[PDB]
Amino acid sequence: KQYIISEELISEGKWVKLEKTTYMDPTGKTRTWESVKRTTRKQTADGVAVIPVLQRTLHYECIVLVKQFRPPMGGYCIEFPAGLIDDGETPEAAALRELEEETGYKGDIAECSPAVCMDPGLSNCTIHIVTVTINGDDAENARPKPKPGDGEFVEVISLPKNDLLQRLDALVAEEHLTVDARVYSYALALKHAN
Amino acid sequence: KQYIISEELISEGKWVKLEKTTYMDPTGKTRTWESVKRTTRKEQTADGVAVIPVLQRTLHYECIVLVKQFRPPMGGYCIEFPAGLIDDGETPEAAALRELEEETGYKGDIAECSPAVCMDPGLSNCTIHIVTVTINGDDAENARPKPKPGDGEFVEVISLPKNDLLQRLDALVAEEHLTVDARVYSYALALKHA
Ligand SMILES: O=c1[nH]cnc2cc(F)ccc12
Ligand SMILES: O=c1[nH]cnc2cc(F)ccc12
Ligand SMILES: [Cl-]
Ligand SMILES: [Mg+2]
Ligand SMILES: [Mg+2]
Ligand SMILES: [Mg+2]
Ligand SMILES: [Mg+2]
Repeated sequence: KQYIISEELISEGKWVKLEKTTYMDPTGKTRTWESVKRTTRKQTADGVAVIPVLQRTLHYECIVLVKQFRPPMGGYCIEFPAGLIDDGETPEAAALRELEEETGYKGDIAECSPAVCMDPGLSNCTIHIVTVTINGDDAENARPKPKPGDGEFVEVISLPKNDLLQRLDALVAEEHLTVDARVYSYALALKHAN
Repeated sequence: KQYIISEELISEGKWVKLEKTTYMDPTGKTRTWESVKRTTRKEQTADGVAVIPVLQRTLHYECIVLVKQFRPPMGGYCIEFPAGLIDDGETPEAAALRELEEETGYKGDIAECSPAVCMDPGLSNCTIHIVTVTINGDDAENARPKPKPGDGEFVEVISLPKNDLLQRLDALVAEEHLTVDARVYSYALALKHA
């Protein structure tokens, strides 16, 4: 019933562009929307986010998260390990690569979402959410070696799965961080499943 | 270590602007970033709210109430938590209850309110409160609920059982061209993982 008529480039950076979108509302009235897109999509999605489940015998299961300075936020954020999918990279392969670069952990794919939208009122940006298990007991995950690309500075924070939401709330109240909306959504559902 | 040095406006729309962010990296070196922000954030603790609406009725499984809308930036229909921007002077809780009634017809009860969480912190400074709300589906107020949609708002209500949310979203993605929101998908994954 609704569809795009035209897109007008407003401003194109190296990484991000601003468009005015003309679309038909369901009444047959023509309307405009200010929209953001990345310049980097070629891919099933722009990015991957990894839900990394660190499994060590006789330990609580942990979710592995990363803490980074985010220039748009002007502060530190707690997030699932994540990055843009390389030209000709599979979402699964991008997930294991990003997980290893950001955490040093070597993981196994459990499941992979279809492309899901990040902020569909603002942007066309999409990701694959890739569930990965990490055998914390294997030699390769003993002293995990993180491989940061140029300009990437990442701290690893592993939090117990069974208490994730209370642990995230404590970090926010203590360390003045911003928790990622997908991390918080996952944490909430772990509590609401009961 | 890291902080913002300057924010240079590149392009300002009515709703969305693009900025050149100069920040200090932790090596002590000056770097830049292309950052998106909204034009609409005054004193609000966040841009917006997203509502996790748990529809509770005697001798029914709990449902998660979702909305389906055309999203110009995506060029298609999206399944999301009910959501909108926080009005100047409005609490996150009032915005959540108001957006839920406007988009679904349901009159909710506040359960929980997150801190401000980041929508896509590599791209934008955009934040929301995630507000958990219960809906007493047994109350006559919530019997034949009519969406009161705003000018240019066209919303379909989709209520899915919490106990089968991920499978029901997967069946919707199979049967038509539609994107699930990353927060809905993250919430549905955690319900499975718990
Ligand atoms: O043009 C828009 N772009 C992004 N977000 C919006 C949010 C609104 F509420 C109205 C218009 C826009
Ligand atoms: O300046 C940037 N803005 C948004 N996203 C990015 C993603 C990159 F991988 C590198 C730079 C940027
Ligand atoms: Cl798992
Ligand atoms: Mg990353
Ligand atoms: Mg990277
Ligand atoms: Mg809305
Ligand atoms: Mg609305």
